[PDB]
Amino acid sequence: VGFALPNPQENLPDFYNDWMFIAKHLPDLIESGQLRERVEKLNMLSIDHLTDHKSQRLARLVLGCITMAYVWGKGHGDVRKVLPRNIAVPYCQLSAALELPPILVYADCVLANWKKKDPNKPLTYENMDVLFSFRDGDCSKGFFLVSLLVEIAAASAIKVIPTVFKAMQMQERDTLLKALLEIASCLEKALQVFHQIHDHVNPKAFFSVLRIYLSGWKGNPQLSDGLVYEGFWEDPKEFAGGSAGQSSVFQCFDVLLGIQQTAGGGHAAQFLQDMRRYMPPAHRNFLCSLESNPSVREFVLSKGDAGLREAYDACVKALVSLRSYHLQIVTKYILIPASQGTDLMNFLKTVRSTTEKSLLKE
Ligand code: HEM
Ligand SMILES: Clc1cccc(-c2c[nH]cn2)c1
Ligand SMILES: Clc1cccc(-c2c[nH]cn2)c1
Ligand SMILES: Clc1cccc(-c2c[nH]cn2)c1
Ligand SMILES: Clc1cccc(-c2c[nH]cn2)c1
Repeated sequence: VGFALPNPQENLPDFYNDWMFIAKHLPDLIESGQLRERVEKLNMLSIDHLTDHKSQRLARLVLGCITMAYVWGKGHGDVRKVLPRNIAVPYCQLSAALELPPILVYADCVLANWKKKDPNKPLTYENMDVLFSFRDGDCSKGFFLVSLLVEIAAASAIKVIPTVFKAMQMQERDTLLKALLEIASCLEKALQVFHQIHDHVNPKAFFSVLRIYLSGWKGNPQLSDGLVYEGFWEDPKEFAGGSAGQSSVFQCFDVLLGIQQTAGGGHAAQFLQDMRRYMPPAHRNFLCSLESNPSVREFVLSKGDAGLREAYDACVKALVSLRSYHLQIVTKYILIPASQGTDLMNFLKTVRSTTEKSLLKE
């Protein structure tokens, strides 16, 4: 599963039944309007009964989903600017322990938010489920699981990243070449999986229901100063909503290939750098370690080796195809439904253009 939390935990200790009940019933609790009441009446539950990483991750997912639902409600503008103490304090304490900002992140609602139906059959969409959804019909299963499946497909390449760096230091030309071609292959497979967005996510539902609950409170006019995590911090805090930008897997190929997505002070680089603060510390460390290694790009550029250049450009091109396909996705799932905005398209186009500018041959 690469950087997905392998076999996520589904159930918390019974001590947390009141949390788990709210998170399991978000669609009708939000629908009826009883969600904010059930949060406001929660006892303050200590996080000390969360005894292992898996349970903490489940608990962070549970509380993150509750928090998104509490802040946004039905998503029609009646927001809550203060997260009640009895959830904000354990959420922030747990988030501090996991080193993640106390907002729902990609690693919660994708990497930790899934199960196999049949434990004894492969990781296919058909054999999988999400643990939590926000609203009936929000297509959170399709959106989260397809993101997960694209991540798993790409994560197969992570197995090969050590090969790349050791082939470079041991000067193993053929090993470096087959490694780069295998990475390109995984990125190409990831693109095919990517097409399953159309199979399982309806554009209307995503844009008008799901997107609401992934929104954050950074630069957000509805929560202009952030969210007050009551009884934990006195002043409100701004945190970005969930993004696949927060997947180290989806940032690591740019780092690997010396595509400097995070270089400079432009907004695209700043965003992608910022999104690393929402990755699990191990994931963020993986990226930093790649950034410290010798440049694969420079290696390939210095060898006067057309096969090596070809293998490198196959990786770069597969990244370009993913981002071009993704731009089509964004057109269909955001731009079109929004006309029923351009800062967004310019971000993705900037990132794609940085990608294609790294091609060795035009
Ligand atoms: C309904 C389907 C999708 C929509 C509407 C969508 C939308 C967006 C948006 C609005 C952004 C800008 C940054 C942000 O706001 O988070 C973005 C960036 C990004 N998305 Fe998606 N996305 C979708 C599916 C996916 C999937 C399945 C993946 C995983 C392969 C993905 C990977 C990324 C990545 C890695 C970025 C960062 C920019 C980049 O690396 O090119 N997106 N997407
Ligand atoms: Cl609890 C927690 C976990 C991770 C990051 C932060 C944070 C960063 N900046 C302000 N708060 C807070
Ligand atoms: Cl308050 C708090 C708790 C845990 C981690 C951090 C953090 C990470 N980076 C900057 N601050 C902050
Ligand atoms: Cl939180 C979350 C979960 C799955 C995918 C995304 C995403 C895709 N593109 C931008 N964000 C965000
Ligand atoms: Cl599988 C994969 C690996 C790296 C980046 C992307 C991607 C998709 N859309 C924007 N970036 C997808």
